[PDB]
Amino acid sequence: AGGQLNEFSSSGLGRAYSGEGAIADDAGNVSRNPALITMFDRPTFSAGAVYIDPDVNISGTSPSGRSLKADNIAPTAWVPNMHFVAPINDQFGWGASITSNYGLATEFNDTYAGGSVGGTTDLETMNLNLSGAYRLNNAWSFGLGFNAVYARAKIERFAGDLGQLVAGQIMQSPAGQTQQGQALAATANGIDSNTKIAHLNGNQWGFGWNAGILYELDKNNRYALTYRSEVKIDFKGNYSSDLNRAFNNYGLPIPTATGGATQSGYLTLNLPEMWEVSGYNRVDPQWAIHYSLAYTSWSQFQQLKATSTSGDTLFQKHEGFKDAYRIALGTTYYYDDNWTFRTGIAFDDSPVPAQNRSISIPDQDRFWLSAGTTYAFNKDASVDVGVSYMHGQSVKINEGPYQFESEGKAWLFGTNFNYAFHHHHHH
Ligand SMILES: CCCCCCCCOCCOCCOCCOCCO
Ligand SMILES: CCCCCCCCOCCOCCOCCOCCO
Ligand SMILES: CCCCCCCCOCCOCCOCCOCCO
Ligand SMILES: CCCCCCCCOCCOCCOCCOCCO
Ligand SMILES: [Ca+2]
Repeated sequence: AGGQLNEFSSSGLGRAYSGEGAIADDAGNVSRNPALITMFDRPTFSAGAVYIDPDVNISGTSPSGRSLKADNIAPTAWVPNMHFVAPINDQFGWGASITSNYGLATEFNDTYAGGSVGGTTDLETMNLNLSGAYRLNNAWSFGLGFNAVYARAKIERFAGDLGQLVAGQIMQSPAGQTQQGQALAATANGIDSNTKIAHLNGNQWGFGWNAGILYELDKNNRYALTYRSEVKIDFKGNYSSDLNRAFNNYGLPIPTATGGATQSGYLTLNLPEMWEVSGYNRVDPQWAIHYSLAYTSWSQFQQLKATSTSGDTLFQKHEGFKDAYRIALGTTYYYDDNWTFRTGIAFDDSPVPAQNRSISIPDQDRFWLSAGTTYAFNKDASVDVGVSYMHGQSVKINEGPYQFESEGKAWLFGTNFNYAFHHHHHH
């Protein structure tokens, strides 16, 4: 939740990402737990993508009387994944992957009446991971990984109906009868709803590490603990606002006006650390259950704040997230040599306290329902197909001069192809 993504594989999608630190039926899980490397005795490849089709809607009425209805404010997304794992020795192995652990997109029409808190909010990240692992004995394995994260981000906000609202208050006040107030009201009326009042964009790399432990009770039952470090992205990018500079320094609740001029802006984005415990139990030749609890330190994300080369605040939005958990439970039906089926459910606690909710990050507690299948063409190759349905609760949002309600759900569809090489690294 809150911009965190779980879509590292399509088999995982069909499980509702349950017990992902503890299952190693394909190469995708190494990205989640590097210790799982020790479960692979030949070079193994997996690649695919998950298509996310959100349906997130906003409703309400502005004090101007304009509707705050906004349908489908969360664009579709295509999240790819690629994974490779290989033994080095009977005791060591390595793996690498390309995945995305964080990403968000919320995009309103630029004439939206609530544009000052709407507009566009986009974050895309690509996690490049290189991992290694060591098997201590039949029971214990340990893994460590290095992550290089590339992030591209953009925020835009627009005037919306603020100009109309301000003109209305001026004209209803004693100032409405003065030359000064009338001049200000004309200026306020002149601010078109699609006037850009903030633009931030930048691209940057950050770095992190991750680690895992695997405990195998036997070949059919294992448990895992993993940690993914925080990743700090220190963007240096562009900031501008098309409002006249004369708007500045009155304490108005709008971003810094720059008369359309671009200047360098700095913003630090913290991608939060995450812990996860997982279990996998193959209770029968044809059946396994798998389950997990994850804890994400979303308290590490406190605000979006862009500052200038003089250290002044250009744009600032308080977020105040809280640490949050995700719990998931799934089962896998190993039907025959070709067919495997799976299903799962999960609950994702929103890291956003009610008072801190915003329409640009329209988040809510989410429930997952998942189903999937894998067809193995032979001992070396297979395809995974997965589908998930996510449903969140409708919530009230109070932001700036506006009151909104938000509702959200999503469909997710994923396909992966898997290939294992006829190749061993024994000594
Ligand atoms: C004119 C385009 C940019 C807007 C200039 C600054 C706008 C900041 O003011 C906040 C707008 O809020 C509207 C004020 O509503 C009238 C006051 O009474 C309503 C409070 O309940
Ligand atoms: C992409 C390759 C496979 C396509 C999967 C898409 C979903 C279609 O499969 C639905 C489930 O079909 C069940 C198969 O029935 C079991 C096979 O029966 C043979 C046993 O003798
Ligand atoms: C409840 C919604 C919050 C909106 C208003 C809350 C109280 C703020 O009103 C302060 C009044 O200050 C008046 C200044 O208005 C801006 C005029 O400048 C725009 C001229 O272009
Ligand atoms: C290609 C590298 C980056 C991966 C693409 C991600 C682009 C940003 O979009 C993130 C996808 O998430 C969209 C919303 O997620 C579903 C939550 O909304 C549904 C409400 O239940
Ligand atoms: Ca080799």
